[PDB]
Amino acid sequence: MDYFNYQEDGQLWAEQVPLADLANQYGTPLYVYSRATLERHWHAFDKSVGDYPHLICYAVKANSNLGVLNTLARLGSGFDIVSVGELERVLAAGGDPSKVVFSGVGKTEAEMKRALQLKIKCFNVESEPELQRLNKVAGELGVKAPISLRINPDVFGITFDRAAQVYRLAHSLPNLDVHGIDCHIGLAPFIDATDRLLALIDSLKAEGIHIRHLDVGGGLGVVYPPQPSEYAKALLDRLERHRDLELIFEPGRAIAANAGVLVTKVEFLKHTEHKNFAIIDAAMNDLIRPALYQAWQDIIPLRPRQGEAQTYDLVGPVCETSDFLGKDRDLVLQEGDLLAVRSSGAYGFTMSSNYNTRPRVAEVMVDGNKTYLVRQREELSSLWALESVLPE
Amino acid sequence: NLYFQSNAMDYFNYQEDGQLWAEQVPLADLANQYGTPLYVYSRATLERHWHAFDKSVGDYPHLICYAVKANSNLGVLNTLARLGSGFDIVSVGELERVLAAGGDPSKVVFSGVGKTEAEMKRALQLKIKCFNVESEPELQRLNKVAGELGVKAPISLRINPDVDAKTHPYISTGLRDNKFGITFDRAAQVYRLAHSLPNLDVHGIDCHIGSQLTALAPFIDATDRLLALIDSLKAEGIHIRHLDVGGGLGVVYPQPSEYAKALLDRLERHRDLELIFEPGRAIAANAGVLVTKVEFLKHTKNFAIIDAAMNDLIRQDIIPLRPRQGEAQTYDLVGPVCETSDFLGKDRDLVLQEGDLLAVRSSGAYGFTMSSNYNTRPRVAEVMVDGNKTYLVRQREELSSLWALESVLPE
Ligand SMILES: [Cl-]
Repeated sequence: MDYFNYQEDGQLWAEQVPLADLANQYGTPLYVYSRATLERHWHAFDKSVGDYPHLICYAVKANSNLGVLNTLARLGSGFDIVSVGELERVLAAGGDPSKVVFSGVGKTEAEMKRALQLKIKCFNVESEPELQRLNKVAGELGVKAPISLRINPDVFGITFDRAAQVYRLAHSLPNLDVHGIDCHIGLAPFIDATDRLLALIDSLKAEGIHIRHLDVGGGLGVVYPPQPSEYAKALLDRLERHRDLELIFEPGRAIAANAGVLVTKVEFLKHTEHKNFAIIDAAMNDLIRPALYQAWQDIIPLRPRQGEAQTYDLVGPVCETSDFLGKDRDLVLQEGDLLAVRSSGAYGFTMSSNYNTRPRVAEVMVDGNKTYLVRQREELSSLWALESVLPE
Repeated sequence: NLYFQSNAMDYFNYQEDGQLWAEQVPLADLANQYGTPLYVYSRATLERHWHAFDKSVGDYPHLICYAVKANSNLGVLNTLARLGSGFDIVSVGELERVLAAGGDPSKVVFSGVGKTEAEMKRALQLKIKCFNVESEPELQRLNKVAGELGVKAPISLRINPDVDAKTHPYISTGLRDNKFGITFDRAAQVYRLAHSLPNLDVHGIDCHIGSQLTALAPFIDATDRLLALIDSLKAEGIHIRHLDVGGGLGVVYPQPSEYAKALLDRLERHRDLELIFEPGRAIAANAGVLVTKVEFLKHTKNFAIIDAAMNDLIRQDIIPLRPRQGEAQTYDLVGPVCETSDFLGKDRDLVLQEGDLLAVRSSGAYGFTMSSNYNTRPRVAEVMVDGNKTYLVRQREELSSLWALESVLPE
């Protein structure tokens, strides 16, 4: 599943690099990514589709570190971006703009212009007012903007019953070209919505509105010669006759989640009448998923100890009730022990802040037995370098 | 203008021209000059609330230690330092902010359950007022660092309040098993340990007596027991000079809460304990608004897609800078992030047109302090108004700086 495994010496390694070595060299907390894990997951997705025309558009928001993006860009990956910042990251990482699709409900005129100038693949439009703005901007630039409409399955996009009308509007707007349909179908409803979607592509085709690609979003869906999920399998089988509809997938978490761990150190162990607490050095500003959402992430020792385990809540170092990484974890701990939080490669560093004026941590990439720093730990004083006191 | 408008909470109010003003500066002008989204703070609002709190205790020896984490902008901190405020910090970064803002380190208390040796060393070097120690292992670490520097660390122990288990079993169980502090029954023992260590110097007790939702009677008995402990420790040679009661014991708008008054009635007999309060939201919350622009009005349910996202404000009344005449419609205000949790308000009645500017009230605390770059979005500008003057207190981040510390794979 991934390359974070214990080796013969009894400790946890990332590929061929001991995690403890990285903690020593770069300090804690620390995000560590595995190049091989990212590549193995991307290829599983890329190859599961078969010869069917497709494009994997990695969801940049999941993990947008330049090293991570560069890894995927070298494989020829596409990218799904939600801002001009993400588009600039893709370009800095060597990504191909012709393989970029731009999503998001609040795209600005400035963002649309930069994307049009870079000639991205498609704008995934979520509303009629957005469609109007993209038409205005493309006209001002004297170009034609490639679009897809985000549609919602019949049960945040446009409803199925207004889809035809909004597509006809896009078709009548002078500065837009209709290219795709975006439907985040990711089991009975999935299939039912897929048919209604294909029927819509056909009816539009009769009207001279030609959809060339279908974007099915993320939340899929590789079964491991890796095969697609029953969901994807159900779709591919219905697309033999329906061609040459290029299929676009937007995996994020599926590629990046298990490719990263957060290494943290146990500062203090505290005991109450019925509970035990391990105070760790990673806080809500470093990894917010458990606090914000109700995410359960496996927490394991870099060097497991023998003996009777005690049940601990793992809590951060500041002063918040939601400052914790895990609850009710049976572990054998001593102060100073290092832990790894699995599944921290997605929605980990991307959501990190400077809350409590804490510098963001370093991000490191392993590649066999080599280690590359891909994001330096922030220098403390840089946190307020843009600020000013009152002159009074 | 004798009829200059105000409200009980802040200086963000409408005037003769039909628009929302921040003190004597139109919010619309600031949005025009600095862009949106924008955090706008009111100097007079911060001062009003800090003074209301400072005056509530009257003549009794005290220190207000503002909770820096609520809003640690240098301009905000400087406003308070100018009034002689103290500060409660939870990291070395917050300590450095206070120093850069002109604050007095001898009025700084350092809280937090996971202070590092490095943080303790710097805090000791700057001679802060006191370390609010949350566990025995932390007490040992501070003794170690103080021992290495050959100095005496000033300490206060965070002691859970002595709730009576017979009358408040659930609260008692909750307190005793929480991650914060040391249980009341262990207080004397851990104080004796601190007393035995020559590189520690016992100065206080940190007991957040009003933080448990409790009636006046139980609060008072619990307070009496805390005071009796202080006395028993004193007779035993361990001299506590200050009591830090934490946050929440606010003011009723301008006299103190009945809780605050009961406490004061007991402290005023001896008057040998300096009282420390740690307000944060109570000082900063209403001193700020987040100004945001409506991008699109999407109708299905109605959605006003605004330019402020979860990365800007993750936590509130939402009002127009320039109210329109018409029949208000109901909207959910949602940001641009591709997340279901990316919203600022649900079901709000407003008369809107695309491009309109809105102000999100009560955004001065836990607003910018929690802002991130999620979706590679630069953090916004922070401006402070002072009468008719405008001060830029945090520049908007330049987009390319977001990945300046990063690198690609070797070639
Ligand atoms: Cl303890």
